[PDB]
Amino acid sequence: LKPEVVEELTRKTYFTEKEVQQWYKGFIKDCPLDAAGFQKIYKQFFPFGDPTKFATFVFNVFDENKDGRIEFSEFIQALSVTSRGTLDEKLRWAFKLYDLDNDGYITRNEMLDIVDAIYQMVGNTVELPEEENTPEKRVDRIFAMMDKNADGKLTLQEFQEGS
Amino acid sequence: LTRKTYFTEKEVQQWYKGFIKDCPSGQLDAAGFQKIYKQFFPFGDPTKFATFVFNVFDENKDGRIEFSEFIQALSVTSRGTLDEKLRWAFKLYDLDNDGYITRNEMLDIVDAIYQMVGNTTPEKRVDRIFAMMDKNADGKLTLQEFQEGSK
Ligand SMILES: [Ca+2]
Ligand SMILES: [Ca+2]
Ligand SMILES: [Ca+2]
Ligand SMILES: [Ca+2]
Ligand SMILES: [Ca+2]
Ligand SMILES: [Ca+2]
Repeated sequence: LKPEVVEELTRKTYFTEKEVQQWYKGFIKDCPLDAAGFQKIYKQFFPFGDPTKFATFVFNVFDENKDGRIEFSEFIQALSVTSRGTLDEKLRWAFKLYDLDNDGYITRNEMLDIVDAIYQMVGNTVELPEEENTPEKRVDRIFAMMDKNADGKLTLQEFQEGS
Repeated sequence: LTRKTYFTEKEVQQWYKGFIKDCPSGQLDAAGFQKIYKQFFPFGDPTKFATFVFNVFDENKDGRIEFSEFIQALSVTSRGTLDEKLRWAFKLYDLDNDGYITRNEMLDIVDAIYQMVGNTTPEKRVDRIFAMMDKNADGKLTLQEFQEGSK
């Protein structure tokens, strides 16, 4: 399966032509997916807190062409940046998660929406440790630091340098 | 025939329907469990935490998740009492299954959580909660110390 797609998903991911095949072999086999399916599979296999919120945010970054499904092209490239990507690409990858409305800015409420979604999964359970502060207070501390010009919005540059 | 779980036998029918809908082979192994965690945390490396969680699901430790282990795990974690939820979590921390949670084991859990999201310290954090829960200061955590310490 997969012919000259492998060559293409090699130049865009820096995975080898041996790794792209195994990830496809594993993609259609194993466990699996639309938004509903990914959301419920996240609830089943990650039984700590409520992964409902974060599952939605993650799915939307996965589904780049916004068709309601995660094709192999989107999955292998998303996996690429976090595992093989440069620091710049990784911070830009994190930026898309926070930038909910995709306008090139991170607002205080946008960052709060992400932090709180993560907080509900591992930060607020009685089973897993963490945190020490609150998504309310953590975002205020980090926003005050990164927002150099204090305009209430975070650019990619402010986000990158702050990190 | 598992009336032994907080599910009705009307709910059990539906969960098997969903099980064979997910993994039709009836056996999701470590590799399959590992890659979906890659999906659940595409901002780091969920490898460590995926392994730990998988070991708690797979109760008989054969490297596979049968329906029996899957249906019992969902029960305790989603509908179980606080003690039962804390007891199920205890197995996660207790890596070597000796009935204790040691300092490095909990550190192994926290950093595993730290590694999966670490882009968007574990040392100072573990010292804080371990000192709190370990009442007799023997360097080990019992289920009782863990349960009371969490509440
Ligand atoms: Ca898509
Ligand atoms: Ca925005
Ligand atoms: Ca700004
Ligand atoms: Ca098993
Ligand atoms: Ca132990
Ligand atoms: Ca003790």
